[PDB]
Amino acid sequence: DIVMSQSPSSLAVSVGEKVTMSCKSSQSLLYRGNQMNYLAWYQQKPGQSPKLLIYWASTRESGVPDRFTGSGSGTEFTLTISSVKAEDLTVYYCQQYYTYPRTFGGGTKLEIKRADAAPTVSIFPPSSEQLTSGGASVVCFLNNFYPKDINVKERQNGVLNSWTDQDSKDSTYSMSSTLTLTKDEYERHNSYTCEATHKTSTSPIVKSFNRGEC
Amino acid sequence: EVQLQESGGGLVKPGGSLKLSCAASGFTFSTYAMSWVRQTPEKRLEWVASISTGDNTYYTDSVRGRFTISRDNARNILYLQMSSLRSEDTAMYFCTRGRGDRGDLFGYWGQGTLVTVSSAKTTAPSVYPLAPGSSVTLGCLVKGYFPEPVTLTWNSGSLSSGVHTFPAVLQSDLYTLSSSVTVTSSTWPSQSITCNVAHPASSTKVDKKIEPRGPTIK
Repeated sequence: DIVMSQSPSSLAVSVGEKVTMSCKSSQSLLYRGNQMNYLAWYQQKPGQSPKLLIYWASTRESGVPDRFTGSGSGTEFTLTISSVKAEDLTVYYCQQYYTYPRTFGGGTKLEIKRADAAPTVSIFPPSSEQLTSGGASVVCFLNNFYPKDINVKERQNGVLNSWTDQDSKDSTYSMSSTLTLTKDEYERHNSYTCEATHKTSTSPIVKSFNRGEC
Repeated sequence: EVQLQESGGGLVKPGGSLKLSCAASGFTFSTYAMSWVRQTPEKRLEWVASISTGDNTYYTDSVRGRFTISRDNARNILYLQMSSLRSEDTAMYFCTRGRGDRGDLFGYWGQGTLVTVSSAKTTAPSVYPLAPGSSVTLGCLVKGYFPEPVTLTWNSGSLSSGVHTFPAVLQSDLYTLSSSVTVTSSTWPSQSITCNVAHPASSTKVDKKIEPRGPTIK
């Protein structure tokens, strides 16, 4: 029941820098009789299984880059990133395989922080079909921006929302908008607007329309 | 060249029972000793069971008794049988193969099959097409589908970039899930663009063609 501990919780890096990962352990994964540390590192690109990065706490798994090195021993281990690319935007984890149960850490999210980008919006009325079942829901779409720190919007009695995790390609984010409603209450008003407020957007960015039925 | 494919996940009500199936090709199957790992909704990874080159099984305490791990070298398949599911057990299930002709290290990994345990009812999804001079965008909406997951593709998957599919969102047992796609104005409706969607185990498979909203009132 060995307890793994990864720190810190979040992070922020930029392409080229160095990265230090910290696995604390509740016991020694080092066994006097083969001088071996029973420890391994993982990278799990979002939406995928993890991959075995590092094992015996130091040995690179084959096809692991050189820009990855594993060090440390016994109870306090460390993952080395020489040059952070963005193909490395993910989480990272450590496990032990000394005894059962096999144990993982709390992981560490490196949120890349590259450049403030400009959020592309797009606003979408309910469909000529959705109305026909009962219900309706405008949608607006923020796409290809940094930072993840931008909220958005006048009666707001019940919406939903959804973020992407950072694009592994352009270091962006993107947002959904489930502006759900009653069908007939959607006619009780005419003028329909979403609006953004970024870090580079003092004067916000808007997309709007009128109910195409007046 | 080492492939691990899970099978048979999905939904059970509590106290239910699921037999998962991991199907391996591309190596001497009996030579390695395999395992299973699950990933909590809170994204936290948990070891589950392991089965030695010689059928010595090994389970994490939380599942002892319920879950039985079992390998058939003949057909290169591994099973996790999961009886008496607790609400905890809702997670993503990966088999793993051994690193080498050695212990249970998680060398290789299947893609993961999901096990959702509510009591709730299997419901197929609706599809509602988002239709609206540089570049236009159009989207596809899936209001109300359970259990999770579903697969959204654009033009039977031919559409690569410009998609930003969003994580589902459960509210009141129905997952809501959007997706965005962008092409030059010169492209749509010049060339037909369809939302393709599958929901497993409702055994439904839907395609809703994106068409323009036309002016027709009365």
